[PDB]
Amino acid sequence: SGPVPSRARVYTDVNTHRPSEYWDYESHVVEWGNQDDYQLVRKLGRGKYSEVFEAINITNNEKVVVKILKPVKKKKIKREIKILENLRGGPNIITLADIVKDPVSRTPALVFEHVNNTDFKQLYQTLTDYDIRFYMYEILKALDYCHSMGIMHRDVKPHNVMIDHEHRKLRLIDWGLAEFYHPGQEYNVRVASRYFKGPELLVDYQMYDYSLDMWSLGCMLASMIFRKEPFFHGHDNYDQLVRIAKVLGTEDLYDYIDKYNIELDPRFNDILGRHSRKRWERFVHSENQHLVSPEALDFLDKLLRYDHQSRLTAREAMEHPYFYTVV
Ligand SMILES: CC(=O)NCCCNCc1ccc(-c2ccccc2)c(Cl)c1
Ligand SMILES: Cc1ccc(O)c(C(=O)O)c1
Repeated sequence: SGPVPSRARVYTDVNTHRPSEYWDYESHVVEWGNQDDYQLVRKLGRGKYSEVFEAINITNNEKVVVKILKPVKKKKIKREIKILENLRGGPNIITLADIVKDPVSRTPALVFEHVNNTDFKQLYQTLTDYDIRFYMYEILKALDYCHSMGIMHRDVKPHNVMIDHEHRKLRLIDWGLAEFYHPGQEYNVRVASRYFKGPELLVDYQMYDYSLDMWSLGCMLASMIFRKEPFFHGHDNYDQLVRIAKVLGTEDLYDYIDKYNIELDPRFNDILGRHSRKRWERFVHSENQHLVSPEALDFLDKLLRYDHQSRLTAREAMEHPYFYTVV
C-alpha cells in the first residue's frame, strides 16, 4: 500500500496551535542592520554556502561572529532567520544579534554573539566522565527547548556544538538545516552530516521528527565515551546504514522497516549482509574505560535505536540516571 504514517510522541501539535506568523517563514519580513557597524577581523571557517568571520561591533567595542551566506536559495535564508529569531534567548541556543547586507556584492550576513571555542583536539585527553555528563546535559537543554518550540535542528554534530571550557558555556549553532515540525509532513532526507544521519534518513523514511536529533546526539555520546571518531564510519549513505547494522544488528533493522512498511532501496541487497546485535561493553578498552559506566551504556542504548518512536525524548533523557551527578 505504502509506508506507515508516524508522529512525534512529544510537542506534536505545538506549531498546529500557533499562528501562521510563527511558522510561515516565507511570509516573514526581514529588516537589515548596518553592515558598517561591523569590522571583519579574521576568517573562522568555510561551509557549504557560508563564510564565517570573527568581527568587532565598532559601536560598543564588542566581539561578534559574522556568517556571510552565498544566497543560493532565498526560502532557506528566511527559514534560518525565522527559526533563530523564534529561539533567541533559549538555553544554550546561539543568539542572533543582527542581520546585515553588503549592497555591492548583494550578500546577506547573520551576526551572532561571540563564543570563544576551546580547541577540540586538546580537550579529548584531559576531559573527564563528569565533563561529558555536564556538556551532554547542556546540549539536551538546547534540544528540549527547540523541540518544545516545534523545531528540529537536523544537523546535530560536534562541529555544531561550540564550547568555552573556561566558562563552561556551550552553544548549539548553525540552524541552516533546521525545520518547523508539522505532524504528518514528509521531509527531505538529505539533512545532517553522513556520520550523524539517523536510520530513517538512510532508508528514505520522510515522516521523521525531533527524534532524528536524539540519534545524532547518541552518535556524539558513543564517539566521546568510547574515544572512536566517528562512531559509525560510513563511506557513503548506503554504507552508513551497513555500519549501524554492524552494531545494532540486522534483525532489529527488519523489525523497523516492517513496522513502518519501508521499501528498502535495492542498493542495500548486496552490502547489508547479516549482523548480530552487539553488546555496548564490547567497545570498552584501556583508552576509554574511565569515561564508561553502566549508566552511560544504558543511556546510549536508549538513544541509538532504529525505531525513532522508541528513542528517548530530550526531556526523558534529562531524567536518566546518567545525569544524577549534574546540577
Ligand atoms: C563552528 C566551530 O568552530 N565549531 C567547533 C566545534 C567544536 N566541537 C567541540 C566539541 C567538544 C565536546 C563535545 C561533546 C560531545 C558529547 C558530550 C559532551 C561534549 C562536542 Cl559535541 C563538541
Ligand atoms: C558562533 C557561530 C560560529 C559559526 C557558525 O557557523 C555559526 C552558526 O552557523 O550559527 C555560529
